[PDB]
Amino acid sequence: ADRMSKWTSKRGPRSFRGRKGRGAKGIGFLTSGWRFVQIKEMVPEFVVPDLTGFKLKPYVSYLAPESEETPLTAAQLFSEAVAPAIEKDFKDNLEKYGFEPTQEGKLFQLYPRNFLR
Amino acid sequence: LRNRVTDRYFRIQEVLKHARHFRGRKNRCYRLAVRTVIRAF
Amino acid sequence: LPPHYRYGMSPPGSVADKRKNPPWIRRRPVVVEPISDEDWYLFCGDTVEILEGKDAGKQGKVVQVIRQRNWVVVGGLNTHYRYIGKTMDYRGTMIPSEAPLLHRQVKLVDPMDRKPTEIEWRFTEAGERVRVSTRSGRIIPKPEWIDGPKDTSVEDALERTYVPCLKTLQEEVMEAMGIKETRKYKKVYWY
Amino acid sequence: ARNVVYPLYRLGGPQLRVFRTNFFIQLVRPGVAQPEDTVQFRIPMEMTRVDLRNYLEGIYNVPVAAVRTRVQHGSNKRRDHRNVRIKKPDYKVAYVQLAHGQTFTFPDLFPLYSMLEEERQQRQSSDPRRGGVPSWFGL
Amino acid sequence: GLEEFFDDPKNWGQEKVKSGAAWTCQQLRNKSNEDLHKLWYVLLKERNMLLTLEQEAKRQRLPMPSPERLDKVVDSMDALDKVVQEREDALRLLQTGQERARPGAWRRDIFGRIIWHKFKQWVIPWHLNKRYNRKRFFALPYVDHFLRLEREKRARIKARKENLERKKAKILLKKF
Amino acid sequence: IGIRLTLPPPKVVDRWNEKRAMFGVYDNIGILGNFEKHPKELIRGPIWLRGWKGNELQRCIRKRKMVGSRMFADDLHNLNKRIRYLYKHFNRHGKFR
Amino acid sequence: ARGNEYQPSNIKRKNKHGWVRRLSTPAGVQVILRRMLKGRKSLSH
Amino acid sequence: VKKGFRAAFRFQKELERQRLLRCPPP
Amino acid sequence: SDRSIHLACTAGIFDAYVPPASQVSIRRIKDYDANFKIKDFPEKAKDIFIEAHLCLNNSDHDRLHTLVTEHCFPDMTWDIKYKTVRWSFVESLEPSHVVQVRCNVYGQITVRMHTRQTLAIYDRFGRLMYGQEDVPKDVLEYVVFEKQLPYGSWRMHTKIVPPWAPPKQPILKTVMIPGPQLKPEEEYE
RNA sequence: CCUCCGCAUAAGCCUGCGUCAGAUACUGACAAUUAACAGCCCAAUAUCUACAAUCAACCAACAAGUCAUUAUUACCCUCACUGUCAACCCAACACAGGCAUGCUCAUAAGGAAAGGUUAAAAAAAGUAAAAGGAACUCGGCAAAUCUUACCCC
RNA sequence: GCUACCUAAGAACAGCUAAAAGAGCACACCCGUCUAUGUAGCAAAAUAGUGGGAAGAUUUAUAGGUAGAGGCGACAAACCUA
RNA sequence: GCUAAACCUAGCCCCAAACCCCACCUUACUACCAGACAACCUUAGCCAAACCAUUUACAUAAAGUAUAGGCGAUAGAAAUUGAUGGCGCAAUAGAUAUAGUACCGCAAGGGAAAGAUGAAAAACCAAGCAUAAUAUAGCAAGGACUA
Ligand SMILES: Nc1nc2c(ncn2[C@@H]2O[C@H](COP(=O)(O)OP(=O)(O)OP(=O)(O)O)[C@@H](O)[C@H]2O)c(=O)[nH]1
Ligand SMILES: [Mg+2]
Ligand SMILES: [Mg+2]
Ligand SMILES: [Mg+2]
Ligand SMILES: [Mg+2]
Ligand SMILES: [Mg+2]
Ligand SMILES: [Mg+2]
Ligand SMILES: [Mg+2]
Ligand SMILES: [Mg+2]
Ligand SMILES: [Mg+2]
Ligand SMILES: [Mg+2]
Ligand SMILES: [Mg+2]
Ligand SMILES: [Mg+2]
Ligand SMILES: [Mg+2]
Ligand SMILES: [Mg+2]
Ligand SMILES: [Mg+2]
Ligand SMILES: [Mg+2]
Ligand SMILES: [Mg+2]
Ligand SMILES: [Mg+2]
Ligand SMILES: [Mg+2]
Repeated sequence: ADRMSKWTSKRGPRSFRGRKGRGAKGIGFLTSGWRFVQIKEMVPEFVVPDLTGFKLKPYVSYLAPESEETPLTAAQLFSEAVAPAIEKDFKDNLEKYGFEPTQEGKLFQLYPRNFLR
Repeated sequence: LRNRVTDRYFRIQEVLKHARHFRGRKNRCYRLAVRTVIRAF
Repeated sequence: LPPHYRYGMSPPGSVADKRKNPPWIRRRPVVVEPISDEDWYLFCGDTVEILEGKDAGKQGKVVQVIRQRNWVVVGGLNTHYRYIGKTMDYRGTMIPSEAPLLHRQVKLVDPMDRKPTEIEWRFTEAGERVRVSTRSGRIIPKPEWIDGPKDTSVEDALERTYVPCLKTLQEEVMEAMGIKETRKYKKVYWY
Repeated sequence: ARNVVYPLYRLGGPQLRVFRTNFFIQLVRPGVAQPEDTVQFRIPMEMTRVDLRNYLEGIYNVPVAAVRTRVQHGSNKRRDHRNVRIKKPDYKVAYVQLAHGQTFTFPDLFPLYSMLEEERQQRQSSDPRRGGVPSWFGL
Repeated sequence: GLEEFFDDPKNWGQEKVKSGAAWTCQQLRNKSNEDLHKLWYVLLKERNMLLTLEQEAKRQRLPMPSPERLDKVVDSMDALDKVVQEREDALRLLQTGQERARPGAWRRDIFGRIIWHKFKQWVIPWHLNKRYNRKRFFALPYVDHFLRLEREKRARIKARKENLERKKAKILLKKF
Repeated sequence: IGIRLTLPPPKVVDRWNEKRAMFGVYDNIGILGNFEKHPKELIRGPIWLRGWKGNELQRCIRKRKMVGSRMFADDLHNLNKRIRYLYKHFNRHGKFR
Repeated sequence: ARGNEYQPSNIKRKNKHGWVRRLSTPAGVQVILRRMLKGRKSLSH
Repeated sequence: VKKGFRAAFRFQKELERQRLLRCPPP
Repeated sequence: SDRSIHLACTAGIFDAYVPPASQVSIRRIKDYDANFKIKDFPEKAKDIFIEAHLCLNNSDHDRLHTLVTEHCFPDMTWDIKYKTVRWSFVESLEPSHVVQVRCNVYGQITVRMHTRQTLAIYDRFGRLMYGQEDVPKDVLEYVVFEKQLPYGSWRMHTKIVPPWAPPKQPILKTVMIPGPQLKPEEEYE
């Protein structure tokens, strides 16, 4: 009779309560006998770096110069990365300069994005 | 409510002034006071 | 904030503000003339002169500016007196409390003439935008740390380690940390 | 990670890796008596116990022996001035049992005015003998 | 260790804890991808510690020491995420020309509203997916009347807003 | 108690604002301007009653005829129902017949 | 004897007045459209 | 609030009369 | 809170003139004002005192706020609210003279005044409850004035009462002082 | 003194007498229910599957009945997610009503019919009654007993 | 989600007499013959006693179906959310 | 003197002009498996005809004309002609709207009420009663009366 309350797994009979989740991403599958096979490759592996020696504390000193915000753009990235090599080889096959015709074949495809975060 | 009556206080008082000396609610309530005042006149 | 929220002397989020303007109030909105941000000329710390009311003529320093209601609070001026700490037994102590003043009731003061002045926002080649007094000229100036254990040093903060490249953070970190992955991502269907 | 589309895994595919973790957890004081090796956390609802184990073992190097989770329902009984129910958010609670016999106990966190105090000290409460007569006058 | 979930023991109990400024987007834009990756986890540990402090403060019914550093940390993490997303978007635009990372399409739903359907990941093609075929992306003629009614409702709301704004402006002009 | 206990705020009327001062000007545009423009052309308002007058039924009929296609759905339904009701009232009810 | 006609059961609730059932037939789609036009916070049950 | 001024003015005069009667002037 | 309470006085007297060397304080006063006169102060202090007490008599709180400090106004008005005070200065026996002076910066001057005044305090109902309307009484007092150093001025801050002060005039009405309101379990000692 | 009950599961509800602090089983804050129980399953293509249950043994049947695989090919390298509270649900209510199942068959569990007084009439429930025993009444209704012989449908 | 009927797969029916029973007495359970109370009631049909059935054409939990020029009905013009 | 009384603006009405991250069809708001199932089809009736049965409306001018019509209630052309806000409301009003919320219903669906200080809060009047219960007799008043 309650329509304004969110539908959750805590509401409903045993089947409903078991079937509905809470948003957690799946980790594996279910085989015969309701046995859960957990796939390791489906488990997010936190790639935590080595913070030893890192010099960037979470906060920045207030005695720091203020600079104008310059949102990075595709043109800016091209100028700072590709343009030097393009100019050098023009004075002196875009794959050599860096262009990748297709994202397919890569571990981290830019579109459709196939990596987390 | 384009046009509304704003004098109803005085319209009621014109009758109640002649009923102030009655007995019971006839001296306070217009619905009764008007009848009693008409009879008195 | 609730619609037509009545800005008061207390900040818009204090306990006193919540007490005076609980969520259910529907008081009549206060009519305030629409002074644009490019026309506002009173700023915190500016020396001003009171034109009307008690203490008219006296010059003080703007302490607070409630811009949402065209207010400037002159420190120690336009003061009534109120009790603070008054408990069931103690009478409390008398304190001078300032009342807000409208910018139409308050005028700025020349830096040296020490007299009320009408102001104009005239562009100057050096000071692109700055105040200029009209009756007597002259520009009224706009008035106004040890690193902790968890604060970056300035040199580290300003160090430019970014070498622009055509690599995502993911693969760049993979190369840096030595993680090696040979499995190829099988193509999926999007729809 | 949360609020992000997980790349779909097909058999033989590469390992799923997250580089900038979006999960933030809180270490909370248990409300009831717990074993010396148990640590209580409040967790995002989208985080599994395996995810929490890897999170703690990678970001904090905490040897985790076991993990259990429970979704605590937040009260929806409270109502505002408009008679509309105010929902306290539901949240996930994780109990983590440390390994190698390690023990954890919640640390004991949390172990003008001058003028007001001076005047209160200088109250000079009214003398009953005065019978309400003001005291300022010296006659 | 679990001690990283709590502030410094000396700082425990201090009424106020001094902290620097939140990382700015411009400052972060100069840092390498690895440096941003490490700073993300530094800020993550700080955020976990600050959330722990907040929850313990609520439990003890005491104010949280220096509540502004939690906002500073959140702002720093948001700025770092924005920088990383900007770099990824620039690279994606350069290499593919797509402004969105997730495939999607403009489609008319069963209710006749034009929506941006975000494609999901499937192992089988759409013509074989049973659930997707059940999902309908076309509005039958009976929805046209309701589309018109909704359009007119929106028009009425907008007209009321504009007329009220003009009335208020006239009253303000008369008053001043 | 239906009477206010305070005098209403004073109402000041500017008898010499532009509108009042220039009211009535060009009402004789026709007779004084070689009849190039009819005075009814000075009426600004709804398109279906510019220089035209009638009872409620006539006004509703004219509104539906002239702007009915551009009316909103529910407004047009209301106008049709009002026309129906007014037809019945004027053609079937009344003291005189 | 009467008055307790509502014997609650979430299965029946969702199978009778649910989003899927309402969208199953054109009439239910128009029911949902009417709720949306009226501004109901709960389009389905 | 009912728009109008004359009824309010009459009521104000009557209130003045009642006030004078209740508190006669010296 | 960017804005703070702008006090116009201090909690209490800096150094108390214990009744029966300060030229540095006088120097500070003069370097702040440049027209002050210790020799001329006593007459001004007496005028301020008389005017403030007449303001009390006439219930002139606006003028009291100018003639006395915020640490004085409550002390003067709190207990006299709802009652009428008929105060009148008749003469000054010995001339008023400065005694002690000490000093965002305030300057306090203690002035000893041995004058003669009158009191007649009535109730809400106009019933005399203290003093006589005509009989004059000799009062020795030590009025500490204070000033705030742009638009500040000299205002009464406090009145130091000597510990050896003669007992004040007796009250007209008799008083009852309740003893320990013992609970049943308690016993009187 | 009562015990209709009670304790659990199902279904339903969704924090709804846990702690602290405030008011005038209410309000605000804090905490909580931890999977082994239960839900959430099954790689294909063909191919098997006459002989109830009832202590299944006699017998007894008619209403003819819940329970079964093989052949080949793929296939292990991995224990997630969700319910877990309560004095509770449907009846506008702290409603004498309705509410499936397992154990307890009077309980080890769960509860209180009397706010205080007096002991008027009328009213309700109950107990007892001299002699009589349906004379009551439309009718043995009710109550008390355990009581024959008929007729109509 | 009540109720009329039906579909799927379930559950309950003590004890005694008799013996394979639309059998008898009689619990739980279902129903509601008669009386009293109640009639803005505990209840928009209840309570107490009494009573009929209570191994069957029984009762009942769960999910599904038949929708009004209709359904369903061991026809009472019954019931289909008071 | 208590209940209370008032209040001005929240907004609304009519016109003109102008065209307007993630999740979610399975039990919606649920990351992740062989689909196939896909929409067009005269409105009717109330009501009028005093019943009802054919029938009954959904720029100006020609014109309520030609025509139609149980030739009756009524229906009804065309040729042709030329085509900048408020004597609005102001909280029982104006939108239902503080809100399609609360609440009610299984569902479709129905659907509310209300607020008022001040520059700054970091400063006398409805009913009903009470003051103050009541004196023989009576539509409770009138003529009166010193009363
Ligand atoms: N009749 C009427 N006139 C309106 C309405 N809204 C605006 N106007 C008129 O529009 C004119 C211009 O309005 P302004 O607001 O002064 O100017 P604007 O914003 O350039 O006007 P628009 O182009 O109409 O948006 C004035 O004559 C207004 O009175 C309306 O709703 N009705
Ligand atoms: Mg669990
Ligand atoms: Mg049922
Ligand atoms: Mg009921
Ligand atoms: Mg009791
Ligand atoms: Mg009693
Ligand atoms: Mg007897
Ligand atoms: Mg007889
Ligand atoms: Mg006999
Ligand atoms: Mg007889
Ligand atoms: Mg009997
Ligand atoms: Mg049996
Ligand atoms: Mg039998
Ligand atoms: Mg029959
Ligand atoms: Mg019949
Ligand atoms: Mg007819
Ligand atoms: Mg008729
Ligand atoms: Mg024509
Ligand atoms: Mg309204
Ligand atoms: Mg009254």
